Amino acid sequence: EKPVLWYIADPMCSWCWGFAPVIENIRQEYSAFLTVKIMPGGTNTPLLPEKRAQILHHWHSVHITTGQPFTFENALPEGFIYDTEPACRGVVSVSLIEPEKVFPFFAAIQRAFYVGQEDVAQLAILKKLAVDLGIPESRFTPVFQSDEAKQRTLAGFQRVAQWGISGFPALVVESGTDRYLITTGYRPIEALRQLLDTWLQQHG
Repeated sequence: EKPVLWYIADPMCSWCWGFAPVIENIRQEYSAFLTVKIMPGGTNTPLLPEKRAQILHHWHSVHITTGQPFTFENALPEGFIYDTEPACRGVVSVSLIEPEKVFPFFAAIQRAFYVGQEDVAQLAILKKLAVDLGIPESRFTPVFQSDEAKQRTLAGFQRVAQWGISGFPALVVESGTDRYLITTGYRPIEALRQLLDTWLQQHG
């Protein structure tokens, strides 16, 4: 039984998009030794101007630090509601349908949002992304709408809170009864190689 490396992230977190190439490399390099899984971790009021400016500063920081693309022209128009729950639930849904497609689906949402400017809070948008990855709408939509996907998603958020996670993206190794915090924020691949390497050396 391999230890599990939990990627604790939200598709509408900009530093998570900055970190997408890093977690891709980690998955590519460590998947013989760690099972890498996503634990996604809600609103209905318009985004306020001050808050929008903070978010856009984060996007600029991510872009210049990591090179990950953003479409800044007409970004986050007024009236936009920053509801992160449905996209998290879409990811949970794909985990129940085809676990191998979880990381590609998460990335597809991030690109559709940051570059495509698509409202990834909407089912119409999410089901299209699942179709692009070979998941039929007839499998995705019932799962997305189910109480099960809703409750699993919320249970994920609650577990993230219970684990005391204060920054995102975060990485946690869970081995048997034990959990180990690896990182709680974006860091370069070199730093995370060190951290993972030491964890595996000390644990095993």
